[PDB]
Amino acid sequence: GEKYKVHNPTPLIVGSSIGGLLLLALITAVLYKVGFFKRQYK
Repeated sequence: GEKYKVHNPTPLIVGSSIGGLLLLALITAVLYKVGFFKRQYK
């Protein structure tokens, strides 16, 4: 609509945005397992 001609990609931002949740959730789970979030020193 507006100078929305950046094309406010529906495919790239929505598709990319998911990748953020892709990487984030996956990384967080790995860290938990290795006990990283188990935070040392108890």
